[PDB]
Amino acid sequence: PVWKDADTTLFCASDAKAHETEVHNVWATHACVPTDPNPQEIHLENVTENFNMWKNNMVEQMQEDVISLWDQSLQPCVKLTGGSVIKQACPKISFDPIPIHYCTPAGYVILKCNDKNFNGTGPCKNVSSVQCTHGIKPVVSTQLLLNGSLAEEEIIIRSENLTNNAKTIIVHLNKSVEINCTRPSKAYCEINGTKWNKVLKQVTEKLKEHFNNKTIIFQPPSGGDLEITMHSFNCRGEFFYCNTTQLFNNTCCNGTITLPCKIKQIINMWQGTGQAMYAPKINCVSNITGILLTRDNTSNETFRPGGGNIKDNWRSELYKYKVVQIEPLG
Amino acid sequence: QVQLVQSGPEVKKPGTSMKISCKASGFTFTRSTMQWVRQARGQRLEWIGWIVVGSGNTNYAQKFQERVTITRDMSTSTAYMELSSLRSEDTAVYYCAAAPVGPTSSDYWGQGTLVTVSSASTKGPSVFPLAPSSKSTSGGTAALGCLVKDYFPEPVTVSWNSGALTSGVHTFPAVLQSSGLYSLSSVVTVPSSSLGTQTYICNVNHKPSNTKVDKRVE
Amino acid sequence: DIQMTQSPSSLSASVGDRVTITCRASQSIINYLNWYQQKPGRAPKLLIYAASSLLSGVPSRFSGSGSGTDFTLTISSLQPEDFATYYCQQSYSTPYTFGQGTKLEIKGQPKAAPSVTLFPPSSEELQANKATLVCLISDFYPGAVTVAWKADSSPVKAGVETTTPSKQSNNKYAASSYLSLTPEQWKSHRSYSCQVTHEGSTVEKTVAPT
Amino acid sequence: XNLHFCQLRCKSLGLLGRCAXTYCACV
Ligand SMILES: *[C@@H]1O[C@H](CO)[C@@H](O)[C@H](O)[C@H]1NC(C)=O
Ligand SMILES: *[C@@H]1O[C@H](CO)[C@@H](O)[C@H](O)[C@H]1NC(C)=O
Ligand SMILES: *[C@@H]1O[C@H](CO)[C@@H](O)[C@H](O)[C@H]1NC(C)=O
Ligand SMILES: *[C@@H]1O[C@H](CO)[C@@H](O)[C@H](O)[C@H]1NC(C)=O
Ligand SMILES: *[C@@H]1O[C@H](CO)[C@@H](O)[C@H](O)[C@H]1NC(C)=O
Ligand SMILES: *[C@@H]1O[C@H](CO)[C@@H](O)[C@H](O)[C@H]1NC(C)=O
Ligand SMILES: *[C@@H]1O[C@H](CO)[C@@H](O)[C@H](O)[C@H]1NC(C)=O
Ligand SMILES: *[C@@H]1O[C@H](CO)[C@@H](O)[C@H](O)[C@H]1NC(C)=O
Ligand SMILES: *[C@@H]1O[C@H](CO)[C@@H](O)[C@H](O)[C@H]1NC(C)=O
Ligand SMILES: *[C@@H]1O[C@H](CO)[C@@H](O)[C@H](O)[C@H]1NC(C)=O
Repeated sequence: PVWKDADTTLFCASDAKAHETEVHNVWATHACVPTDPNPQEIHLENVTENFNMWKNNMVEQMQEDVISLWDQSLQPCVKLTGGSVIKQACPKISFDPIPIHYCTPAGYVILKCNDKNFNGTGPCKNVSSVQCTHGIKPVVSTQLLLNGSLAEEEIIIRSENLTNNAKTIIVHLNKSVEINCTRPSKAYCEINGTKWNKVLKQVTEKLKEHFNNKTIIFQPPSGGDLEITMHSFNCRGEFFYCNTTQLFNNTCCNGTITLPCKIKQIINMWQGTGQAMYAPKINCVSNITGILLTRDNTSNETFRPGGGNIKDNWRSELYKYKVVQIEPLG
Repeated sequence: QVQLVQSGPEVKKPGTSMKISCKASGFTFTRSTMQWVRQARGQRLEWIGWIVVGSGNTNYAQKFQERVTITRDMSTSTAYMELSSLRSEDTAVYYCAAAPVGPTSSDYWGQGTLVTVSSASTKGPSVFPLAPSSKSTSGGTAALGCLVKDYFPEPVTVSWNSGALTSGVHTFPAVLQSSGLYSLSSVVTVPSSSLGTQTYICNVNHKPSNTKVDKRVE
Repeated sequence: DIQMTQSPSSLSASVGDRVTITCRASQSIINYLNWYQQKPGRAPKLLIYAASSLLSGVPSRFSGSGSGTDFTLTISSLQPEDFATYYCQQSYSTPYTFGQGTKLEIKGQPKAAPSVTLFPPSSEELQANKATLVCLISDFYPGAVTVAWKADSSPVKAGVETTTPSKQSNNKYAASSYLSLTPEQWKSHRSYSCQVTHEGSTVEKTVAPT
Repeated sequence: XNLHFCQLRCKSLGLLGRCAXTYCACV
């Protein structure tokens, strides 16, 4: 009929500033169009379309986009990929992300799921048509999803299959929880245990719904690279690593929580298998708006901090979206 | 037969409103967002607004925001434009057009609707001679003409010798004088000898009654 | 707000030619651009959607391309029913604005100097308060000419003018200039004239009565 | 990820070596 599932280069839009010092401003300066001040969304009357968060190429577009952003800004002084080294100019540039709309070129339209309790896979019955998505800060991190968009209705548990154990669990929060990360004038990061623990017992309520009233137990990450055992994230150009053993406390104790981070300059790359080293009053205040978890006897289930596939960080924002191409007929 | 037929021409006074229809045949009306346009004579095409048919959603240009109302009807598969407190610079040819959905796209077209907005009353045209002589010839071919000035509104039709003369005839585009009254000329270039061998009469014929029939000689 | 422009305002080519015609966008649309054809009396037709997508049923003669600001629509094998005015439009944003417009004319007709003829006001039309004189410039090519009015050796001020469709047969034009004045203004002066300059014309060509 | 390199580091922990995109996870 009208429109079909399509794969086309998506252009980007930005409310950026060309003169800015923040470096994302130089990947949006002359790569993203000014954000349209009079957009249009159109309701598609008596129409149901089926979305699939886990299999859409807007995710892939965005990942290679952010890999490019990350390469040109903050090129590391020495990649290794063990088998051929590359030392290069590693100038110190400013850094912290800013939102970027993705947009169809003419002849295509973004279909938007408007069911607030859509989980990620299957039928949506309140479908809309848009030119550009909402703003999406390109931030890469593990275990916790920062500066993201909140679930507008009830807390959601996004997954491919909850019967499969491999597939990640994205919990999408209802209301955000802040997190201060400072390197005191070798670092730490504090959070208000009160609201955070309330929000968390909420998440185990919703989990209980999906795992019929069973016993929900958080546990630290098993093992492996430091970037999956720890809340690792690039904060204003410097890479933090905060031990999140505390936040997932199975005996919560409801006063301000402190976490011990390490700033590292030699890290494991996410662009592709390898390791990077970057040149050498810094603090990040951040809305925590989602969690990544992997489902691990008794009637107890064990949930452990996940992350690592940075695609999931994009899935969390782009589940409500499907590119389609308008067919003109009559 | 994919097409859209609009309603007839309209002549309004400044301060009133207009309504124009648009009947669709040939495409599935069900999945289109009807778009409206106007062309002021020898100026730019202007996008006015649209109505998505399925939803019934609309939107308009900041320019017509407060005076325009776009509507439709799925029974007859017909669209409608209403334009409120009209002004003289709203005189133009208004078109409806079909279009896929999204925010805007491509568009199929209807025939257009001429609407004229002026204070001026209905007046017939006065017809004066462009009589030829020594300065109105030059080359051994001559040229004569009919000047019809002071009339409202368009259109007038001009023929020579009641349709018998069609060669060398150059009927002109009317020009709206400062006085809100239209004016134009019709001329012809004839062999210089023909004058004396053949009288030449132009026929002016106005939209209403008004037909002056005139002999251009000398 | 986006302001779209076209170039050139008018272009002359002959049958079987190839023409380019070019539209230009201010705030960079991406490829949200359509091309329409229009013939007088009739309503536009869609030639090109997106900026390369051709509508089913359009002759594959016409073709389009573009970037973000600069777009082009070529014809290649120009047929006789391709002598129209062509309009570029932007989708994307605000009021989806159209282009200035470009008209294609038959680039036949070698340089054709105009036949210049002039008419003093009829006394029939002088009986009223108004009194008008018509300079007619019949059959000429190219389109571009000048006509200035002199009353007792002085011009500028204000007089109206209108130009003929295009051709049907000869492919030449015809222009007419009106000087509108009451008997008051007329009776006083004696020498009324048309200086017309074209291209076929070597010099200022002047015609006058009394 | 380097998968064969990952499996050996999870071996000492007595765990198996998944991939976490570019990152070596033990499960
Ligand atoms: C999501 O809802 C679909 C139906 O739309 C259902 O098949 C699936 O089990 C749900 N998935 C989760 C993770 O709740
Ligand atoms: C589709 O969603 C919007 C909320 O985003 C709502 O205004 C609209 O009514 C919805 N349509 C239906 C049929 O509920
Ligand atoms: C947020 O979502 C939860 C469901 O997880 C629901 O109780 C309510 O909508 C919100 N809860 C609070 C405490 O605001
Ligand atoms: C960050 O901590 C500073 C002082 O250490 C405080 O002023 C600020 O409000 C904190 N932000 C959050 C979100 O805790
Ligand atoms: C904990 O957060 C709550 C907001 O729910 C606030 O009222 C309280 O002051 C916070 N505690 C501290 C120590 O900031
Ligand atoms: C995090 O803290 C817990 C308790 O001290 C410890 O067992 C775990 O190994 C720590 N991990 C890191 C990476 O510091
Ligand atoms: C949980 O909270 C208690 C409060 O007594 C705190 O002292 C303890 O360190 C926490 N334990 C874990 C495993 O997070
Ligand atoms: C989130 O955004 C805030 C304000 O825009 C900024 O201070 C902070 O650096 C961002 N967080 C991260 C992790 O980049
Ligand atoms: C992040 O938290 C700030 C501080 O209240 C708030 O203004 C903003 O809405 C939040 N941003 C997002 C994307 O949730
Ligand atoms: C939507 O469905 C209702 C019946 O369920 C019908 O009356 C209405 O006309 C439908 N709209 C369209 C555009 O089909």
